[PDB]
Amino acid sequence: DIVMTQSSSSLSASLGDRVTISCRASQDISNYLNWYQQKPDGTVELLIYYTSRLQSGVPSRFSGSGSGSDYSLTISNLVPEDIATYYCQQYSKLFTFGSGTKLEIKRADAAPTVSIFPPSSEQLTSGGASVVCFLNNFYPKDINVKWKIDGSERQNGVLNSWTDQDSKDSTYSMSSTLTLTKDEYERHNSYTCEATHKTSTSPIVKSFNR
Amino acid sequence: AVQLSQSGTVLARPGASVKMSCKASGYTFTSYWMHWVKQRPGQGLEWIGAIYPGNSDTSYNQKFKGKAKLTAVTSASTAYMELSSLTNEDSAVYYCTRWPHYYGGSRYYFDYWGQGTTLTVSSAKTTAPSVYPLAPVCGDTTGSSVTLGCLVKGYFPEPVTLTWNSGSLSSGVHTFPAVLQSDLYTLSSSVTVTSSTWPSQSITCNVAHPASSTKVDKKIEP
Repeated sequence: DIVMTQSSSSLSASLGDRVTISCRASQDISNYLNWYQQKPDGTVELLIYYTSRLQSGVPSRFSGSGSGSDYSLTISNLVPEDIATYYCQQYSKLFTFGSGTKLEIKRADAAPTVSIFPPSSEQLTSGGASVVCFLNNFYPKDINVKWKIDGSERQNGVLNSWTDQDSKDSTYSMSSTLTLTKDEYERHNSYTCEATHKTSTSPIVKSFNR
Repeated sequence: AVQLSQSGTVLARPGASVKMSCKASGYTFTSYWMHWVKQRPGQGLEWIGAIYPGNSDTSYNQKFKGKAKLTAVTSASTAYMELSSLTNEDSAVYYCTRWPHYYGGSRYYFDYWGQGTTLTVSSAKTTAPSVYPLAPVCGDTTGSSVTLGCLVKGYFPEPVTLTWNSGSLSSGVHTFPAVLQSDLYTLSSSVTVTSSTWPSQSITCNVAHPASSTKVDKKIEP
């Protein structure tokens, strides 16, 4: 079946910029291509239809273009509310949605503020030991965290979670948790989480000992 | 005007089967096609299929034949989709949208969508979360501020409401998306205040898990 592909996986722009999102079909779809917007809340909206027709009630900031197999969405000037994920849709032969492309706002570079936390006494009594490490308010979104126990790197038992770009300061934040058994945690003394980010060649080191 | 209301969050065990609805209103239910689209966590939109309430015609995305079954009830202006042989790959958000019947022109699209019905396929049973305070250690300070934390572990299903100091401390807060850990959800949250305010002024974590009517308050102690 016809496959839609939006090379644009994640796009970063500035307010007032003119942004263009691409979409490509496996074959000529004869302009039967619509564009949708999905806000962070999950709401889905119709922007353009029949390649270039602007839907009623949609800001004239949006427009579509293209023909054959290549199509694209353009925004005259970017505003805060346009920060969302955009999908294209072909309807020449059944229905197919593009892979999707998300927009994010540019801001000044920021090194992550790192903090590390030892297992609570409450969890320890339960036979469990979780070590937490926060990497807050950084930029860009690309970041790498590494855990070390008594100087030895450890991959297993590490779970991470990432927040979406902040709607106020446009930064990103990450949380990394190292879960071990109470016994394992009590075998070693020092626990370290290191953060690797664009803002510096040397990693940000946070550690503690028992 | 044109309204599309979908059923609420559904929880199901693997192998089982479920049936969710989409209630349309504000237009001739039998004049449009009712389509269903799927979207997994952090994934894109995937077309499932559609049905014409008028005569009952249906078109499916080959991939879903044998997994999804579309139906409708003109008398109740409601669309139904049934998913069978549920698996983990079936956990996602499902949307319903409409598409016009051909009558010339070029106005063919998915102009209206439902809010989406979340489906979670799991074998886990209702489980109240454990709440652990995260007290800071030398180095957890930056600028003139200190960072505190709260760890919510081993609960099911989502969601949990986490606030700081009953809701009065909302700025400088970072509550992260829950992740799986042995079929049970684990979640984290940090709060950053002026180093002078702590611990002279207590900081407390508040967790609420509706599913188990659980409420836990964990005061962070040095």
